[PDB]
Amino acid sequence: RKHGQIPLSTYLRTYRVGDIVDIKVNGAVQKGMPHKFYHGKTGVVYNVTKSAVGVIVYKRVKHRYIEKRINVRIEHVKPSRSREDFLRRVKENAELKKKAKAEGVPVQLKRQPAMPREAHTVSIADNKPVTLAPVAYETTI
Amino acid sequence: PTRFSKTRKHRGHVVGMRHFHLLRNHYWRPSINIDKLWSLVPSDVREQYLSGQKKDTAPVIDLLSHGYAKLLGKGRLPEIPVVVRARYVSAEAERKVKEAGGVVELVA
Amino acid sequence: VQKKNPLRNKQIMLRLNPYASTFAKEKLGEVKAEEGKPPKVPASFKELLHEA
Amino acid sequence: IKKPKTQRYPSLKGTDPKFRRNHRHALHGTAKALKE
Amino acid sequence: GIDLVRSSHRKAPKSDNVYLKLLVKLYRFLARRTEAPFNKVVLRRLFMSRINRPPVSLSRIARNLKNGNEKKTVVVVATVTDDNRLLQVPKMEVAALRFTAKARARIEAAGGRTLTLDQLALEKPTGANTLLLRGPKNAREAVKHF
Amino acid sequence: FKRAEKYVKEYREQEREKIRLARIAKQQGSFHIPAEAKLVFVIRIKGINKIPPKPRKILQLLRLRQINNGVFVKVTKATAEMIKIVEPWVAYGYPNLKSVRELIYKRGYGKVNGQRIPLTDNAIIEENLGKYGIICIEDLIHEIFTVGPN
RNA sequence: CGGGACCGAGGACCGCGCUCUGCAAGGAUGCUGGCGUAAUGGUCACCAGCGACCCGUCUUGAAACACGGACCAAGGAGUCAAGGUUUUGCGCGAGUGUUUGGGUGUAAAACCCGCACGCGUAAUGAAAGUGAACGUAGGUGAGAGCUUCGGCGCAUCAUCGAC
RNA sequence: UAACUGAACGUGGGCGAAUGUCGACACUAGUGGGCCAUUUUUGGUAAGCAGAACUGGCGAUGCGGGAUGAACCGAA
Repeated sequence: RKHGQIPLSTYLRTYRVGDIVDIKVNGAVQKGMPHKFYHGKTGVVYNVTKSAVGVIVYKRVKHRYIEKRINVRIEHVKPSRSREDFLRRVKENAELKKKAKAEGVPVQLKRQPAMPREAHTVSIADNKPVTLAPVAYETTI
Repeated sequence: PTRFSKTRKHRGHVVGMRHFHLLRNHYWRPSINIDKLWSLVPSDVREQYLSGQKKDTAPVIDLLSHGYAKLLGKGRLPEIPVVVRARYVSAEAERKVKEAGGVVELVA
Repeated sequence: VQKKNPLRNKQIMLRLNPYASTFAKEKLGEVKAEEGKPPKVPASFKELLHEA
Repeated sequence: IKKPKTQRYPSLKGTDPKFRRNHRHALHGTAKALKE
Repeated sequence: GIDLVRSSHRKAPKSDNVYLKLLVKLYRFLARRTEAPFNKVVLRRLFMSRINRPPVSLSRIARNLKNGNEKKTVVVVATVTDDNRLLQVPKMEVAALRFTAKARARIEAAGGRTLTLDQLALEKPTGANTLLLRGPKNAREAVKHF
Repeated sequence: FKRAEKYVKEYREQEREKIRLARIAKQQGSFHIPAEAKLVFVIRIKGINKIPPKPRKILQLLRLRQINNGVFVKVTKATAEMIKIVEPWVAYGYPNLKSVRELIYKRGYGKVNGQRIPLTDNAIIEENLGKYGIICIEDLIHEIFTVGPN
C-alpha cells in the first residue's frame, strides 16, 4: 500500500449479510480499526451498518474455538475470493447439467485431481537428442 | 453389608437485618392456589358439582379448616359459584373467583 | 469351514471361474504371435544407440 | 480442536435495533400471511 | 502388532421382577419377529431404570389427545398418575406399566379403558394407531443441580 | 463365462497393442512413450513403533495398520503426495495381472457387514458389489487391474 | 510331473460346483500289524543342554544408596455412628413416612391404629409485603413413534414471546 | 429507494475433490514446573554448557540383536 490518498472504490463495494470478507487493516484510517489480532483473517458478514460491517471470526483459546463478532469499517474489509471458485463452479455445473440432461449423454461433473498422463509418440525428426556428460565439456575447458 | 464393599475387593492391593427472638408461628400463612381449590371438596360432591347435578346449591370452603391462610390465583376455575372463606387473598385470585361467579369472604 | 486355494484345488477354480477349463483346453497361455517378416531396425536408431 | 457446532438460525441479538425491529414486524406480517 | 468398543446402552433390565422378565421376553420375541420399530422402542424403555421413566400425568395425556389423537391408544412405559388440576378427564384408552389408584378410577369413571403391556401386545402387536408418550425427564431437583 | 472370455481377449489385445505401438514408433524413427501407471500396490514393511503423527495418520487412512499389509491404490497426485510422505514405511510399485489375480484368489477377503469374509463363492461378490456391475471374481479382478469407474 | 514336513478343526441331508453311474465339490478316511500292560501316560528324585541377580519399601524421571528381613506357629491394620451427594432395586404417588405413643400379642418378634409433625405441593425480597393462563398452557426449526400418507408430533435442544 | 428500487424472512415449484469411517450428562479418579534423544532456534564458554518449540521414548514394558547394561537398532 502506498502512502497518501486511499482509493475510492473501497466505498463503492456493497456488502450483504452472509458475504465472506477478509480483514486487511489500512494504517491510514484509525477509526473502526480492529485489534492487533483479527488482521489477515477471513470471516462472515452478519451485520451491515452505514460505514462498518460485522464479521464473524472463530478465535482459538486453549483447546476450543470461540465465536467473536468484530465491528470493522469498510476501510479494512476486502471481499474474499475463497468462494468465487465455488460460485462460478456451481453456476457452471448448473448450466452444464441442464444442457447434458437436455442432450441425453451423461458427463463427469465432479472436478478430478491430476491423473497420470496417457501414452503418446514423440518424433525424433528435427529434434535429434543431444548427448550429455555428467559435466559440461565447455566447462571442462 | 461388609462383603459388598470395595475394601474386600482391594484385599492385597493396599446478609440483611437480624431478628431477635424470632417466633416462626407469627408467619404461619400457608397458601393454596385456585387450581387445587376444587380438590378440597369431597370426591362425590365434587363430581356432582362438575357434572351439573347441583344447580341450586353453591359450596362454601373454609381454608383454615384444611390448613391454608392465603388463596393464591394460579390456574383457572370452572363457571360454578363458590364461597371461599380465607384470612388472606390475592387480587388475581379474588378476580378469578368473581368471574367464576363466587365470592371471597375475609375471616380471622 | 475351510478356505481352499483356487490355484491349487482346481474344483474351486472351476467354481469361481467356469472359463478356466476352456482356457486350459484352448491353451490361451501359449498363444503364438502373428506371422509376418519383421522389419529391420532403422540405421538411425542403432546410430543413436551407439552414439558416444 | 474440533470445530464448534453452529446454530441454523443466528439470533437477531447482534444486529442493529432498527433492522431488528423492521425484521420482527416483517416476521409478524409473514406469520399472519401464512395463517391466512 | 496392529495399530487400531462395548455398547453403552442396556441389554437387560437390572430389576428382578419376574413379571417384568415375562414382559421383556414377550417384547423381545415381538421385536425379533416383527418389523415394527414400536416393539423395539417399548423393549428399550422396558430395559430402563426408574429415573429414565418419569411418570406421565392425566393432564399430560389429555394435552396429547388433542388434534385428531382422540381415538389413538396411549402407550406410556411408566406409571400413569392422576392430576387434581384436571377436573374433567377425557375418554382415553391407556396401556401402561402401572396406574395409580385414583388415575385408574378416574379413567374408568370417565369411561376409558386401562391396559397393561401384555394386553397391548395382544390387541395391537404392531403398535398400530398408538401414541407413545414420555414424561418430563429433566424435572428433578437432581437434574436442576446439574 | 462369456464375460471372462471377453476379459482374457481384452488383456491379450492390450498387451499386443502396446507392443505394436512401440514397434511402429521405432520403425517410423520416433519414440513411443507408454502411459504412466494407473494402479499401484502399497505394502507396509516397517513396524508400528516410534512413528510420527502425520505418517501414522496417513498409514491409518491407507488401511495399513500392520506390517506386511498390502492395498491396491489408484495413482493420482493427491494420493501420490500421501504415499511420498509415508515412503519410509512402505514399498510400492506397479502390479501386473498375475499379481492381481493371485492376490485376490489366495488372500481375497471382503468386508461384509464389517466382517472379514473369504471370497469362496461369487454369490458374496454379487451380493455386495452387484449394484456396480461386479458380479464375480473376474469382474473384481478386472476392475482392480484396469482401474474402472467402481 | 515328482520328494519332504506339520495339521484332520466340524459331525444326518441342505449349498456352490464338476471331468456328472460318480467326484479331490460347505474341514480324514480306508487297509494292516504288534501289544493289551506300567507298553503309552503321569508324579517324585537326580544328571544333562539352554535360560534365570534378593524380596519388600523409599527415592526420583529413574537407578544406586539407605531401611527391614535368622526360622516357624498364632494374632495383626479403610471399621462403626451421624449428616450430605450421585446412581441401582422396590412400594405408594400430589402425596408420602405404622413403630414419639396407643391397642394387641404365642411377648424385645409379628399384627393393627391415629392426632400432630417432617419433607414435597410456590416463589421472591434485607424487610414491610406481594405472589405465577391473552392464546387447544404461545410461535419457529429439529426430533423417536404414529398416521386417513394431508399431517399429529413425547422426551429433549436452539430461539423468539407471555406471567 | 424518485420508484416492489433494494434488504432480510417466508409461500409454492424445479434441480457436485481424494482417501478412510457419534453426541450430551452423571459419579469417581491419578497426574498436571519429570528424565533422555532427533530437528529447529536464542544466548554463551578456554572447553564445557544454559535455555525455548514440535516429535519420539521411558517412568508403566516383556522379546530378538548391540559379549553386558534406563536412553542404541528391530519389534511391541
